[PDB]
Amino acid sequence: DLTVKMLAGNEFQVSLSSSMSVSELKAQITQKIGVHAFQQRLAVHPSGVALQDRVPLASQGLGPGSTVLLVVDKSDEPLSILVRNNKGRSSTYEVRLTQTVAHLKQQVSGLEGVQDDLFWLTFEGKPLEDQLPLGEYGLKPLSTVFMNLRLRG
Amino acid sequence: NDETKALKELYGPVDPTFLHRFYSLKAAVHGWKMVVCDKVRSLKLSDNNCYLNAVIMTLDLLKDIKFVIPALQHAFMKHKGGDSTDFIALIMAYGNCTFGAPDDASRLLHTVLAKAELCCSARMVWREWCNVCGIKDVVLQGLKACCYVGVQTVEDLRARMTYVCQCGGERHRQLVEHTTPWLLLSGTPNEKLVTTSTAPDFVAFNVFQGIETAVGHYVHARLKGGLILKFDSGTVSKTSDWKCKVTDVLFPGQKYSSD
Ligand SMILES: [Zn+2]
Repeated sequence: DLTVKMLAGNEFQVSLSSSMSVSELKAQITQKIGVHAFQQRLAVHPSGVALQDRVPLASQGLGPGSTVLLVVDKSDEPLSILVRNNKGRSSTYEVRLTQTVAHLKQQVSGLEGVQDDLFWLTFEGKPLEDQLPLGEYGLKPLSTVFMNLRLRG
Repeated sequence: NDETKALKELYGPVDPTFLHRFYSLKAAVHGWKMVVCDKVRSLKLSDNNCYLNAVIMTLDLLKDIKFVIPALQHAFMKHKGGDSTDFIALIMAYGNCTFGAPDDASRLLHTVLAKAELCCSARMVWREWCNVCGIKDVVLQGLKACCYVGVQTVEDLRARMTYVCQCGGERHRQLVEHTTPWLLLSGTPNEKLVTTSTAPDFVAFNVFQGIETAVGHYVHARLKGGLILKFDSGTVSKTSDWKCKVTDVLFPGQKYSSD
């Protein structure tokens, strides 16, 4: 049963020495404070070292008897990406990592003339989920997103 | 409040309609049956559910998966215990599927797997490079190392892929290491001639029948006993060779490196 500090400056505890995923921590943070994982900056209190990626958790922090700091990167500066369609046509879009996949789909549905729920998107082999933000998928300037028709069978 | 917190723990972050849709699907699919064919369970055809037969029979082949959403894992458990109604309604609900409406098995399959994790090891290593920006290796672990949407053969998976780099120049990435317990590749319906004189490298696949611009039909195929088994929504037949439009292809454990 940990705890995380912010700049509110208020705190709250992660109710879990369990599951343990940094990401679930993130998600725990995500659903506890409505903040997207990709904007979360974690650092062990007070050694500002900001963590490995592997498995929960220490390394350098474990048990109900420690604390970690959380700062939210509030950057959603616009960027240009590509969406390549059913026939292989890529068109540029202005986006923010903060917009949802669903929002980008509205754009694409706009420029392609296909109902937003009549197709779905992938990035580098992986499916993009509607409710999640573009930033979840490590989208970069000029990343290419693929449009797949929603078949009916 | 407490009640809202518990639903959040149970179903995770969902939209305001989710629980109503789930509970209605639960009631609506109550009559569906899972029937035993060649000693495995297949979803009996009903209300255009063939795409769910494909999805369900494919998931049943995926060893060591587990769902990170508790209601979904419980439903999954119940399904394995022979009571599939909850799991079916839940995946329809997470899939935004509508009862009696035809849908896309691959889109659903990978939507469902996005909520899952792998209870064993798996790893991809990709090499990316730009003439300007240089070289970086990208490591990927768990369930995500086991699925790919966009190609349907292992050689296409291992081929150099070209895209545009951050810097404006062209960028390349390519798989240089791969260890998995299985490998699911998915793509658009694609005509292949599948023969069993020589055992194919894959162990199962799904097939879309019909024109893709109209409402088609899904069949789930398994390679077994030197034959192709075709599970068509509750029934099964057997063939040696089959010219068909493949969608999802399931391969065995990968164990690959590139010098
Ligand atoms: Zn570059």
